[PDB]
Amino acid sequence: MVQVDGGRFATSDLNDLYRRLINRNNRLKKLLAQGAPEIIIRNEKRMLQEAVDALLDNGRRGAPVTNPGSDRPLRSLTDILSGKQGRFRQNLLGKRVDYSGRSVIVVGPQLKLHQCGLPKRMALELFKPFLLKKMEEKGIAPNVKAARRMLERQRDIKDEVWDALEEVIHGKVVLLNRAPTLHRLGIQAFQPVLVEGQSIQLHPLVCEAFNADFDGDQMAVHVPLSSFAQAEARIQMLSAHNLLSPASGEPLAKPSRDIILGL
Amino acid sequence: KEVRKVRIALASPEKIRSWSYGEVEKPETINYRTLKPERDGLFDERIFGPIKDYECACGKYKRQRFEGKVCERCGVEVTKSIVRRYRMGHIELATPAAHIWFVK
Amino acid sequence: MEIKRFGRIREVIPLPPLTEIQVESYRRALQADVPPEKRENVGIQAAFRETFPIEELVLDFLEYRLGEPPFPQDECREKDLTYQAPLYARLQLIHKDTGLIKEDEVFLGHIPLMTEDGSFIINGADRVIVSQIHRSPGVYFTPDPARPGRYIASIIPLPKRGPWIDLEVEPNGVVSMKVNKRKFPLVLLLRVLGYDQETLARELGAYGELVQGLMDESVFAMRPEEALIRLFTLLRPGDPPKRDKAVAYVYGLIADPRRYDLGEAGRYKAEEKLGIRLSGRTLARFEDGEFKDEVFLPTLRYLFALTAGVPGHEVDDIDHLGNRRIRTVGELMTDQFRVGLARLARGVRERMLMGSEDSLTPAKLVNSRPLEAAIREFFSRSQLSQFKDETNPLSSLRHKRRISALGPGGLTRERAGFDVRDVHRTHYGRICPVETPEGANIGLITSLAAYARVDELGFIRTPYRRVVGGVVTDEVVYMTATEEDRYTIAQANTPLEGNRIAAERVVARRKGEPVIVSPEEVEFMDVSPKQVFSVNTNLIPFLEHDDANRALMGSNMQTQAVPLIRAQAPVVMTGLEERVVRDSLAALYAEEDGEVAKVDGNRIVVRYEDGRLVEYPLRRFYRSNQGTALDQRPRVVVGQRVRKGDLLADGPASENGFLALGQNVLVAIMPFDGYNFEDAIVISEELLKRDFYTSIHIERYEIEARDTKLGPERITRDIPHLSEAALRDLDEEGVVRIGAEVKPGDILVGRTSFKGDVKDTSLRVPPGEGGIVVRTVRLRRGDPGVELKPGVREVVRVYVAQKRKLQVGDKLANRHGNKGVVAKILPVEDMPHLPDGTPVDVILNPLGVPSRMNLGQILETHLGLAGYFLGQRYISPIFDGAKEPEIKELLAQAFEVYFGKRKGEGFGVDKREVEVLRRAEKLGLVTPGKTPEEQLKELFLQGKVVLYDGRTGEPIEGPIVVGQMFIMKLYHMVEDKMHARSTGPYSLITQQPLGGKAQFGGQRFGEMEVWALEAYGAAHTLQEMLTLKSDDIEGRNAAYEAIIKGEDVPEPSVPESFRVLVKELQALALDVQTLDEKDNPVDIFEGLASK
Amino acid sequence: SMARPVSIGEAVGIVAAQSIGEPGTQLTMRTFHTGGQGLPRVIEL
Amino acid sequence: AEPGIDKLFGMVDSKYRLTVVVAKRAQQLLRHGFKNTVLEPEERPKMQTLEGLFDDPNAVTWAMKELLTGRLVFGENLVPEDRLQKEMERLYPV
Amino acid sequence: TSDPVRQYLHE
Amino acid sequence: ITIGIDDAVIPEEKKQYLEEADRKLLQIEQAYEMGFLTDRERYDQILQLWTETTEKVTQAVFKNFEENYPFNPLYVMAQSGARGNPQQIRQLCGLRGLMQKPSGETFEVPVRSSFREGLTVLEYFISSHGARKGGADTALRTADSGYLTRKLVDVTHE
Amino acid sequence: LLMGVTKSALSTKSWLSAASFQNTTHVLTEAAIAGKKDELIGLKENVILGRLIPAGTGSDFVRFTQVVDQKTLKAIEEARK
Amino acid sequence: QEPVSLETPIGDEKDSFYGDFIPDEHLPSPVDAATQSLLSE
DNA sequence: CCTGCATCCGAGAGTTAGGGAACCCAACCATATG
DNA sequence: CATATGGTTGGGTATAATGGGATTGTCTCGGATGCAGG
Ligand SMILES: Nc1ncnc2c1ncn2[C@@H]1O[C@H](COP(=O)(O)OP(=O)(O)OP(=O)(O)OP(=O)(O)OC[C@H]2O[C@@H](n3cnc4c(N)ncnc43)[C@H](O)[C@@H]2O)[C@@H](O)[C@H]1O
Ligand SMILES: Nc1ccn([C@@H]2O[C@H](COP(=O)(O)CP(=O)(O)OP(=O)(O)O)[C@@H](O)[C@H]2O)c(=O)n1
Ligand SMILES: [Mg+2]
Ligand SMILES: [Mg+2]
Ligand SMILES: [Mg+2]
Ligand SMILES: [Mg+2]
Ligand SMILES: [Zn+2]
Repeated sequence: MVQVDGGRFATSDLNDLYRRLINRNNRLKKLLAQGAPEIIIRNEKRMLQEAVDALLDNGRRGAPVTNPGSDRPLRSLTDILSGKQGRFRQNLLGKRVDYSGRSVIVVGPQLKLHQCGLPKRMALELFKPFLLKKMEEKGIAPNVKAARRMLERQRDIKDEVWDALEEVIHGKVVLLNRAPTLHRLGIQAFQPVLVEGQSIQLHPLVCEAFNADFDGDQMAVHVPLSSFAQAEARIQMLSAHNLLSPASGEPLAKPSRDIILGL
Repeated sequence: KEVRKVRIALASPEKIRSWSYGEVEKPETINYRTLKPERDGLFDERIFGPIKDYECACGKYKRQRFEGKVCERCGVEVTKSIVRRYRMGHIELATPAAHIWFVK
Repeated sequence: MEIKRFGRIREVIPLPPLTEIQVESYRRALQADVPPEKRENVGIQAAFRETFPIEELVLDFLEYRLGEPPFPQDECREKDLTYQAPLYARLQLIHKDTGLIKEDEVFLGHIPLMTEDGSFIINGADRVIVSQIHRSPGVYFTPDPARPGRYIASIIPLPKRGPWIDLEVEPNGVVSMKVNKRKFPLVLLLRVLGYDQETLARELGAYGELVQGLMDESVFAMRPEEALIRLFTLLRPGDPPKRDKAVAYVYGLIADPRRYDLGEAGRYKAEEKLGIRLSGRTLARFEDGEFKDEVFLPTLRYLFALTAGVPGHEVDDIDHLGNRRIRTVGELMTDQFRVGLARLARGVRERMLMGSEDSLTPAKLVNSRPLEAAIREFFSRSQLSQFKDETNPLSSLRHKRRISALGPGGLTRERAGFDVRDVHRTHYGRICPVETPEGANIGLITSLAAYARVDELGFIRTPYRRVVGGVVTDEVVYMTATEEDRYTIAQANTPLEGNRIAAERVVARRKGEPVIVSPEEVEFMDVSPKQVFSVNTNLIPFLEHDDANRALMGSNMQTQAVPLIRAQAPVVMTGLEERVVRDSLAALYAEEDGEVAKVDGNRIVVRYEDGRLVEYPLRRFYRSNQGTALDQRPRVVVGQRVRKGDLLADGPASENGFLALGQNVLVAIMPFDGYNFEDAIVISEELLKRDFYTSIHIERYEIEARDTKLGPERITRDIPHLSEAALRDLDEEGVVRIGAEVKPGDILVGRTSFKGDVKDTSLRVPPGEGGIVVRTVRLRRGDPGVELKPGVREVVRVYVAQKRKLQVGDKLANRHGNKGVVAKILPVEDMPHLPDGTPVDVILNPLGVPSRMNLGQILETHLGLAGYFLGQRYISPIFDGAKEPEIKELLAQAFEVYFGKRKGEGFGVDKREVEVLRRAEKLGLVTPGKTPEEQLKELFLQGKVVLYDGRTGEPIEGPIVVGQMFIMKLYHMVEDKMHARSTGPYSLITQQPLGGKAQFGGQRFGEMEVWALEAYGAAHTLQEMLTLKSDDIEGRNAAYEAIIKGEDVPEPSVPESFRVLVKELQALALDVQTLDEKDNPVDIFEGLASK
Repeated sequence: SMARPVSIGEAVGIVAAQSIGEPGTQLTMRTFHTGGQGLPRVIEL
Repeated sequence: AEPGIDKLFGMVDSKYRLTVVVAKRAQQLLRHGFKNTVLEPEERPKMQTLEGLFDDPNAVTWAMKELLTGRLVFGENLVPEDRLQKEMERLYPV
Repeated sequence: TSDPVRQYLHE
Repeated sequence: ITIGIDDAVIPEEKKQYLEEADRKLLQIEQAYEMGFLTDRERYDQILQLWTETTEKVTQAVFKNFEENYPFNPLYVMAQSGARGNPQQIRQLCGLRGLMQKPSGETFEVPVRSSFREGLTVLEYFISSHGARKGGADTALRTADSGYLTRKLVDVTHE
Repeated sequence: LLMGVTKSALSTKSWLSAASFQNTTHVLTEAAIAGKKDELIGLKENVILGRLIPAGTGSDFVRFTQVVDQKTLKAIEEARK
Repeated sequence: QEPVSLETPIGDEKDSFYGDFIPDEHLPSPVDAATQSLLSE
């Protein structure tokens, strides 16, 4: 039961279900203590059973319980657990993650097979703690806090922080991903080259593997953090190490479109 | 120790009552004037824990170093507020009710 | 610039007003300017006449009126109010006994008002009500799906205005009705209706065994009252069988005019199908305290005649457009008003009973809260009430003509079968077969055809010219689909001499079937090909050379074009742009003949021949719903004479009264160093140099100062812990000054909050935004017309403007479905250029054409080349316009100009051109034996020119297609999409990163991403994704601390989502325990949940 | 994907599921062209 | 492709073993500040910045190069962890 | 069976 | 490499192929005026005739490309495997072909126009049915394919 | 026996993967009645618990590999001697 | 004023709830925890 | 008694993005202030 | 620790009244089950 920024309150349906259960239980106890006739007691016991049923699994037997003034059924615990929007599929088998971004993609014909063009601002945001450590190491900022305050304001950013960032990403790789991920080649590791602008530059030879084209497609970027993660990305999921299809054994990174035409 | 297995089983009334830190006797959630949880309500700090870190409801104990101190004046243990997402309660039914999962 | 137009088909009638589907509907619903004595029985008047008189004392309705709005449109926009008018109802309280009358006029609330363009202002925001397509009420006869040979009859009233009734011949042979999911013998109900054995035998005996199967002595024996009780007993089992209860129930079921309503469309359909004369709109009547049948017997007759194979009886096509109708804004509003009025009537009854008959007045009886609540819900919460799309005037015009099958009482995106999403044959001339959404909404949202009109009953009508004796006349008749099915309709492109069909064989439609007929057999003719498609699709030239999928894409993308400060009309037009500009109310036209007196950037004063001076303010730099800037620019000078309808000011995306969605650019169709690989686009820097594709966008930031328990917040300049470099641009009131440039991290409005002695809660520029502060608005408590929420002391809004030039990552598109993202901006010296030194502006990859099969863009490019060298523009209507030979003649003249110009200065043919002509000769493009000039002219007639490479100076080895193309910038700008996050806000329960760029959220690593990582065998990366980066609170804190300290991140722990899962499983009385290798409990809660 | 004996530890089940599922998403009975027993049969099998 | 990736893939029976060895070697190198390297002073991975050529900060590159030299021994149940750590820490105080 | 209002009214 | 409107070369033989059909059609109509054919036989024969005419026109288009314009852009694009298949080239150059009614049955008259010559209004509307049917099929089937993929991951993940 | 993929997947031994797949209420009720223990063999269960999957670099075949330089190895050999 | 539901559907598709747009302001952020740890050090 | 045969009910239906209605009267603990 | 104020809560009203209000355009598939025949 939280207060929104404007002072209003937002609550879960479970609170209303629990309130109904408690109210009916208390009224049943009061009615039992008064020696009420058996018809009234039978009604109250039926209502308590329906309240428990609605709390555990609403919309299963009879008409689902709704809040007055709306036709929306209240969300029970079973609804919380199950379904495509339920806990298992939405928060356990898949999560939202930090150190990630997204942008429009543009062809990168001058790139090598293992490289991708990453925007400077995106890279600064993605590698921010590493940049703070490197800036502390150099003389750009006396400490991590001052470095963070410096990087907060755009007009307070200078030339040497870009060189520090270029030193931060040396040798590291990032993960590029295009939805829908139909096979394992929908995620691939690339060495980032820092570019100007706000578009990710993609090698032409991986577009088929991604099923990607350049009429508005967007791709997501993720940063593996630890030494194990970086080693796995550089050795196993690097684009230049994945040249044959795991399904058929045929080459998957191969000339297409303009290259075939010219040859 | 490392977790190697997870077991799921039916819960007895004794097990459920041992889980609970207290019974919720009232349908009240929060006070309409002060926005604090009501006693024996769905948000009671006596049952579920303090809202603030290492601080009881009435402010008698407002610092750490008192882990495990159940306030005499309020009844609020002095501990991390994060326990408000772990500690369960219970409702004692006047009459037994059937778990719909095993009925439908 | 001269404009030349093709086409031979003359249009007898012009296009109807393009927004009449909204305006006429709402005006008919309101009837505001009709005196109350002459108001018809439609609209809210019908609702008033139906709910009243409120018999119990009797309260009777007399008349209503609508007042004037409390605040003009613009004031409603600034103060976030609804543009509405007060509604007053005059009523009388009549005592049945005494006879005394108590007349009173009561205020009932406010009704929103439609603007001139056809939209609404709800809570300060522009909204559009989308029309809904649904099954028309009436009687339908369909084949039984399971049992062959049998037919089911269905009676359908208006939605929520009666139960659906079905009649069916049972296997045993008896006929049965299925009302309210309860089967029972129909003969019983027919008995209740006062039917003797002689009438039924004399009325249905001419068919066969059917009537005898219906016949039953047992029911016929019991009198009608006993049959009424029996009907109650079967319909309502358990309820005590009382005569009055049964009578009331059955009356309200099918007889009561206030519960069962067939409507006017249902009445019409039923009368035409069954050839009867329904006095009212109910299935039965209650005259002299008895039930008189009205429709049941005709329905049974039709069912038996259809089952007996009698000629002249047919089943119904449920997708036929004569069986589907359109509910417009007025009808939906009237339905919601009727619901509110019924609730008001119930409140009146309760008040009558609970009060005192002696001292009662109309004011005390009526509570108007339910009516206002119903109107607010409809205009704020209805799926059909949508945030109006105003990227450009065409966007709003298209939005106003949309037809939706979804909504309250409509279909469900997932519960719609192929039958409703398909293009029916009756859609011809009524619904566009091309324009529809691409995704899961395919076939469920469509567009009204250009010449179509929604009739008074809700059926779409199409116009046809009447043909008599092979002579086409000027009489134009608008016909419904059912009416259209009776005739043979010739195609509009039939050759004519005068108005006589001069062709022995005519292509025509007969009930949708193509046929070839003689001119004598022709009865009607299409008015124009334009009538088949929507307004958006009618703006695509050479549409007949384009595949339907890419025409769909182009039509949809025309709506996303952003207005440009140097926008131009297309070189090749269809001839419908001016009507689009005029009907969108975006431009300004002179009301009467007159002379211009004053011209300004924000004002035009015109002196009309009446002698009255009229001032038209100009809308300048106004933020649309989508952030685009809509401004009007004067096109007149002081002292200029203007006739009626002459343009005075251009609107957004308009050039001299023509629709101007983009720019005409020089394009070459050729590959270029992989920079136009797979739909990418290469552009020249000269476009940026002369401010082509430059747009203006305005962003609005809002902050609030409210009251808190720890004291009120204050909008002030006095903020602690910031140097004066952070408060330079702030004024004395704590708000940034107009004209200051703001960058990410800069303060827009200063604010301090009581921490519980104050802290920073200021409004700052979000990452990736900024620009020039152009406008500030402050609204405080108590200001006239201002309605803040309780506790909020004041609100401050800041409007900041941006001038966006074309950059890498922006999306461009033409009208033929060719869309692509800009991938490279080249300097002018690198672009391919003509032999006269002119460089091209855009390079398009030819690989996008062959598989998309949109050949119209190639013809557009050829015509654009011809116009570029001839200095003219063209109108080429769809399906009747420019053909190849005419383009060839235009190209011949263009080559004569382009080459005689070179010959005049004294230059021959270049050596490189000779080499290209030699290759072209080997390429079988030119005929051997002609001079180089002739071969160059032949190549030009093919639309190809010799092109030079700017990097080397050598020519491209083959001739290249070059010409003018119309290309527009789309609202999908990379500026609004680039997003990144290291750390930020987390969710309340799951403690996982939030979603969305607006929330500074993180990207979702879903199930299939996890599958890909699993298939790579990258276990540690996956564990990092699941725990260290999402919801391992201690783990993520430690990881950040280690990274900023230079160490490597530690090992992760149990994610918080698993703890949430365990807690939610315990709430279901399930004991979930984690165990070690020896089956001992392992406490994953660290001891915080153990007593 | 490597034309060499598979390494011990490979999650071949996920690879198999992805390999079967990827083509059916697009190439089965991709844009259809209206000019003069696919996935259902596989799901049935 | 990574330099010498074919030789590294041919040096192991399973590529995941190579990844594990590389990751642990990178962790070891990072822990001891690159003082335990087996690379000769002229084989050190270099990085070009404005000031001049410096040592490569990326430990994973160091680990793959070291594996290429062939001076590292890897396997299952080679040395006890405690012993490994104690000797390495003593030879290279940290 | 369902619709407890009907059951209570009958009782 | 470029694409112009003249690059969609129309073979001359198509014209012959059309007149021969306009001939044979009349014969099948005579076959209907004497009672030798039923509804199904006449419909099936008309459909088969138009199918073979479409196939022959496709072959004629590609033979013309191979023999007269071996470097034509569409031909080179299809032959190299860069972009395009024979059916799309046939629609660009030869003829669009038979169309399906929304009920699933073919029409009796085919679309005899290619995309270079330009379709008539009626032919465009007739083809819209198939275009819409393809769009609906895609949107509604992609979720059964996704469902199947999910089921296979769950059964084989171990 | 032969059973489809759905019925084979819902009939697995691990109640966590079956519960996260489909028919959640039925799977959970049956597992609670039987008191089933999930041994965490597959990938879904370990993903749900946020563990290291038993595949790739997390496989028991490869994840216990050690690496050492020659100097430390000879020092350890002398210590053993 | 009465409280609103955290499960109020946003948008036509059944995928977005109101509570999906509310950030947690109770738990310290990784930046805040790191600042406190460094301050303690 | 067995069996087969319609019949009923319940559980599924791809990813990512962005999006937002009575009123009154009197006793009694709680909290505030000195 | 000691009150004194508002806020909170329990109790009361007397012509006679006596069973409620919505329901609607998917499609297939698999197991449970009541009904018919032999
Ligand atoms: N469903 C999808 N799943 C995954 N990737 C997809 C996708 N749809 C598109 N993409 C990707 O996005 C690229 C760009 O597609 P385009 O077709 O160029 O553009 P769009 O983003 O779909 O919007 P547009 O405004 O053109 O659409 P329309 O008027 O018809 O209609 C506008 C409608 O488009 C839908 N839409 C836009 N972006 C979407 C997205 N990311 N996911 C789902 N629906 C999306 C919205 O519902 C909106 O109402 C595609 O090439 C592909 O890479
Ligand atoms: N609902 C949707 C709609 C689209 N998509 C995805 O977006 C792409 C758009 O391709 P598209 O439709 O532009 C054809 P393309 O793949 O580029 O092929 P072509 O070059 O042979 O013409 C699809 O191929 C899917 O990857 C999706 O996942 N769900
Ligand atoms: Mg593509
Ligand atoms: Mg795309
Ligand atoms: Mg789209
Ligand atoms: Mg979503
Ligand atoms: Zn306390």
